[PDB]
Amino acid sequence: TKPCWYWDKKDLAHTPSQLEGLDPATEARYRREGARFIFDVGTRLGLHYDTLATGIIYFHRFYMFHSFKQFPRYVTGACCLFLAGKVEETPKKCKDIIKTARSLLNDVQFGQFGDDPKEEVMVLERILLQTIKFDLQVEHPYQFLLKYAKQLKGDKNKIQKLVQMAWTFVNDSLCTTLSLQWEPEIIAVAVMYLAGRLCKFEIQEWTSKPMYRRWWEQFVQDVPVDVLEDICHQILDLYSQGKQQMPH
Amino acid sequence: TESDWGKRCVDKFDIIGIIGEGTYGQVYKAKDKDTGELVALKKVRLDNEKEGFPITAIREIKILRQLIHRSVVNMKEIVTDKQDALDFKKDKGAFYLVFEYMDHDLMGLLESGLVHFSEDHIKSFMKQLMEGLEYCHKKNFLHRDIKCSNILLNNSGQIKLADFGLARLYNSEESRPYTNKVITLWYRPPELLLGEERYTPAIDVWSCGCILGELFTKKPIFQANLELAQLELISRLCGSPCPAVWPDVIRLPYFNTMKPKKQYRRRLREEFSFIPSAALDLLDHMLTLDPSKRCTAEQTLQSDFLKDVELSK
Amino acid sequence: MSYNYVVTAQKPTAVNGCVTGHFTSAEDLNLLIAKNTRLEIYVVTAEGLRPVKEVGMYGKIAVMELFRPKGESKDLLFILTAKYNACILEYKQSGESIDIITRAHGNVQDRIGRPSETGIIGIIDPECRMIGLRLYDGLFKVIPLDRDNKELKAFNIRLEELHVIDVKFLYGCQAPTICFVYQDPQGRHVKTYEVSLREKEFNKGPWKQENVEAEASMVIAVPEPFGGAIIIGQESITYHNGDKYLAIAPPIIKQSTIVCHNRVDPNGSRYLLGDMEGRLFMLLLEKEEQMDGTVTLKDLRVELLGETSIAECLTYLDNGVVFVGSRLGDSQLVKLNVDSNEQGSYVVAMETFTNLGPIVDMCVVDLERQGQGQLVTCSGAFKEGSLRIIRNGQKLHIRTVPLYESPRKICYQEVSQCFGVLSSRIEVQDTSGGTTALRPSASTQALSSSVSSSKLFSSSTAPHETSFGEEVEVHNLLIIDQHTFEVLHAHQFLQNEYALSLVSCKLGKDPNTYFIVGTAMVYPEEAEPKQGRIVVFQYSDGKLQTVAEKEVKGAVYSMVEFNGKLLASINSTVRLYEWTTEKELRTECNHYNNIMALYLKTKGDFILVGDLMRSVLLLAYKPMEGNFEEIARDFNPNWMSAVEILDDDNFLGAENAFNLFVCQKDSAATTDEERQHLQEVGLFHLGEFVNVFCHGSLVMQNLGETSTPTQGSVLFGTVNGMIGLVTSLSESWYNLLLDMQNRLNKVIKSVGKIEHSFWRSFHTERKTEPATGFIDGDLIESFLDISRPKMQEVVANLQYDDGSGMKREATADDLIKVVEELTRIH
Ligand SMILES: CC[C@H](CO)Nc1nc(NCCCc2cccc(C)c2)c2ncn(C(C)C)c2n1
Repeated sequence: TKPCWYWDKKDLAHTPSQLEGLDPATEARYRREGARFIFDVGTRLGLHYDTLATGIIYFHRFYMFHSFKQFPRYVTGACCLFLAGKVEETPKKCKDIIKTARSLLNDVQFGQFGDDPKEEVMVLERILLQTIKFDLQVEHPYQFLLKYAKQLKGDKNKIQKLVQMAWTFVNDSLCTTLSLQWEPEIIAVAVMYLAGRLCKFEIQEWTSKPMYRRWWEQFVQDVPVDVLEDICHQILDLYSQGKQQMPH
Repeated sequence: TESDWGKRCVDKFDIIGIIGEGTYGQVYKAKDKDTGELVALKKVRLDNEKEGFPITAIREIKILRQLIHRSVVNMKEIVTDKQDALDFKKDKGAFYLVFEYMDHDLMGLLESGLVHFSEDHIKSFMKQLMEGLEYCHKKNFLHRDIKCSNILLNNSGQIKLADFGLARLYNSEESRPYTNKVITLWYRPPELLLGEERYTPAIDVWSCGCILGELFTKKPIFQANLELAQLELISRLCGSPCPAVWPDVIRLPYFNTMKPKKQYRRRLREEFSFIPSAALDLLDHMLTLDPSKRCTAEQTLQSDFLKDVELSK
Repeated sequence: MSYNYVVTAQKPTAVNGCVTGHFTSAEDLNLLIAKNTRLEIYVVTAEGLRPVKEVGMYGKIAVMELFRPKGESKDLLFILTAKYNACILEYKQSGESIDIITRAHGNVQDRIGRPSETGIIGIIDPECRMIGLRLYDGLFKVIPLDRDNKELKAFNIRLEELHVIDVKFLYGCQAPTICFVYQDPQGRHVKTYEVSLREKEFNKGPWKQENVEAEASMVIAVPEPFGGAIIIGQESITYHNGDKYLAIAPPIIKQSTIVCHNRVDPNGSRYLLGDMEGRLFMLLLEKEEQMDGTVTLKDLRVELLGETSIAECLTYLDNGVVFVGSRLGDSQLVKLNVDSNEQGSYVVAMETFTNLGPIVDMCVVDLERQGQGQLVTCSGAFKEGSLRIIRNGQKLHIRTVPLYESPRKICYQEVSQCFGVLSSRIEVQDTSGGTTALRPSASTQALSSSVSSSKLFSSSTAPHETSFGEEVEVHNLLIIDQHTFEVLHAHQFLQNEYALSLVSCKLGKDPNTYFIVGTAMVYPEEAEPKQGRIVVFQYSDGKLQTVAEKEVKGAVYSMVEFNGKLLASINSTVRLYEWTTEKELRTECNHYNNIMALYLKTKGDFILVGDLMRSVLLLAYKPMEGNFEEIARDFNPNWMSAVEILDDDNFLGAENAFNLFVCQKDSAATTDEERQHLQEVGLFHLGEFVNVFCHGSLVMQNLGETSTPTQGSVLFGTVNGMIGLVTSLSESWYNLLLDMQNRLNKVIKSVGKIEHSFWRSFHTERKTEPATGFIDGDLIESFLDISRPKMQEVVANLQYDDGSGMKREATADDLIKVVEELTRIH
């Protein structure tokens, strides 16, 4: 019926990129750069947050089936955003994406687009569509962060602080392979779990079950704390390695 | 596995003929070589590549893979023309969207004059269609183009809705820019005629109502060539748009621009006095001018006319 | 775009209706006969009918009634067309000049309505106060006959009873009263209402409902001396008037359905009834005197008078002369005698009016080697079925060959100097368990005979029960000599086997000329036949020999010879068979994208397929590969009645809605999608049901060619007997004739003031489109009949194109010459 789009962390050491001699750090760097490229390109074009994420998800999924040494990343990113626009009904002309990508990429980077940037991008759509197996619909942590937050009641300002802090964590998790490891519902919970720990907020009290310490279980059944902690660790590593710190 | 779409070759189907001329390509009838199952292949031509893979097709692939209901046409897989190896750029071959084959289309059954619908047949028809619309509308997908051409019917009596291209999601709480000119003139709601770009899911109910009246006369109800002439025919029957029945008609762009000849009074019940009352109540509610007062799909299923129909029979 | 020309060669021959009254003068008795689109006015004399006037109308005549409102000297005529054009007409003669006056007119079509099952009904009040029309289920439309209603404005009264069978205005009521038989789930019932012009609604009617025979068919209004109504069914005749109820159920009428009735005596003592087997009955009203001096109905009697042609309409005329109007056979004048003849009959035929009847099939053949060609038609049904040899003289010389059984298909085999004709006769399940024919007919009067003994379907093990009295069709292949039309041989096909298709041809390397028949096994239980045969026969030395049989899994609706191969359509499939050196049919290739492959035509390697829906498809045989290829299909949905190929790019079709259309290859070739779209470039409302298209012309070719602007010749036959001709024009000749039509329509006065452009508009219940690509030749040929002032008026300010004189101003005489050459194609 539908394909499975989630792999285990251990499986990531066997991406085509890894097996063509790319080391883990490099693939991770390439992944963040391609994601931030999609993120930055679409933002300049005024795109809805879902459209950016959808493009990023396609991109992350693509390089589970292909190698970064044979398919340039910024070309791939541009194609992902192009299809994402048509999928999520925020369409853009390919020429406009190229225009923006040229504004943001230096001369070396834009070299990936070759002599005819538009053609190189439009040509990949066939491959992208086959690679994503034509499973165009994608759900993102955003909608669940809001669906779950709407059922939290208490101090308006404390809950809003959690949501924005968590929303920031979602945007940051798009730079990681978490999109490939855990369903979006878990991500939304994981980001709530983290924001709560950082703000010293005890989310349980705002639930309809205020003595249910495991508040997530009323939102997402069968999620061990282990998974939420693993996700938290992965989100925090990006903040520790970069000069950027936790939003708070 | 069954989910790895886009890789299987169209070699696996014996093409039987061309069933129709489509939007994004031509539609062909075909027999599966392995199972002997009759299918219908919708050709997606990206050889034009003006904007690549057509969006109309992208809507039908995104939505019909999510929607599984008896009365919604099933997309079975996507297959490709022979793909040359080692030149991923050079391939311009087309993809084909595999659907189940439905024997006839309602418009063809009606245009050829070959069918007769008793009251019970119209019940079985509408119950299936509207139950399917409920499934799609409950999933917040709007099938903006609903015509006779798009309602397919098997000899079994099963009705399935098709051509879900030109279909988009609707946020229940808010509204975004919408296309407005989104249904065929004969089956277009009045709101869209007056230029509403925030269309309700009720746009589809109006079309299915137009069909409900069509099934009792064998003729479409509102036949016009121009948007104004259409509003006039709707007004001769349903009454002229005016705040008395449609308060927000004045917020719509072309309300002052597009007046009918008169401020007609509603005659729907009189001109349709031959219809059974259970049905006439359904028609009258479905063809209500105000999008907010027009019945929903669920309400049509909880009508004296469609509620007690057994689809087993 | 394409350009074509359509003319009538033979006008409709079938009587669709007949009424009598005092229309031309208050003094003369007139018989008005209505053939489709044609009105014939006769004057009754003791010697016979005297024709006086014939007019055409731009519409199919649905309602025709004569009424005399108070103040008028003579009867007026109401006519309603099938396109809902209503009008009131008057005959006015100024000395020698005869004209038909349009007194009132309008179109009574409703924007919303469901056309009724039993068709348009029109009746008029005895006091001539209003016209009643039943056009849609659940509605009754009233045109009040007030002096001011020159536009025939009308209103609708809601009618609870949705399924109405028949209605009449009753005589002898205080208010206008209608009597109708209706059907609901509880059976059929007779009910009455009163019609109020002041209140514009129904009021409770004079007498109660009575539930009547399940198959009650007709309502007869009874004159004021008796009053009330008589209801005729399949088994019983009943009279209802208030409390009085009578019922006679004579066994004689059970045998055949009664379809028509007319009043012999104005007092209503004597009525005439006819049935589908052609019998003519007298229905007698026996009257009983009352103590009050009042006259009451005592009893009803039915007396068999004799046999007539199967009649759609009957009119009593004068003395014993009755006019028999038939659509399935020849119309007649018969005399009713007081004394029976030595055979027991009171009916003696006087005159026989030719009706080409239903033309089921036809072929053109040069019997006498003259080069002219003659038309042999399968005409009529049942006992009135016959073959008709039709040849040009200006008046067509027509020889009639009675077959007394239904002819189905005809094809000519010159090698054998004879015709093959498929036929079906009606036999009835008898007490023996077999069947018995009602009347001897061609298939039983053959010189030599044979019957199929095929064991293909003998497996059986599936039942089909028979009840005594049930009708069956027995199908035969008739071998008929081309000079004498003697039935030389008759072959009867299997029980429950229908013969649907027939061809005469050689196959492969086989030098023998064969008759080949395609059949279907028809069982009442099956929606679609699932068994069938292709049978190869040889007619040699007075005997038909079965050569080969091929079993198929469906009905062989159509076959055609295809470059030595046999092209046959079995249900959805279109198949090409080869004829082997072992004298057996071998399948070469198939095409399966069809709902039902009703009609086939070929030219070269191209095939045109006609479908029950989805109209026409252009196939091609690809000899390099040994299979078919779809060239182009007409996606617009149409229900086909016949198809023909005009040339390698243009294709002609006939719809079940009485419309003709032409499709062309899109000849753009920019995209494969355009190639596969046959684009309808011609639309034309013909007004007749076309059963058969056939290439040829009846005109005598003097063997030396003389040029005519028209190129090509396709003949067609219709249900009402019309024989028409389609031909193609150059763009210029079309524009000239088209431009002239527009000029002629402004000048010519139409009966009923019906717009010509409206009449010829493509029309289904769902669509109405303006005609295109067709010249109404019958309008063009009318230039020669309009007065000189009008001829010059038509030709004013005219030019021309694609000529020696690039733009040519016309003289009235210039056009007279052009039209007269156009009259020479038929
Ligand atoms: C937009 C194109 C047509 C318009 O009707 N839509 C259409 N039609 C179908 N079948 C009905 C007509 C069958 C037929 C036509 C022509 C010739 C013969 C022999 C048969 C159908 N079956 C499945 N699908 C899927 C792809 C949605 C279909 N989509």
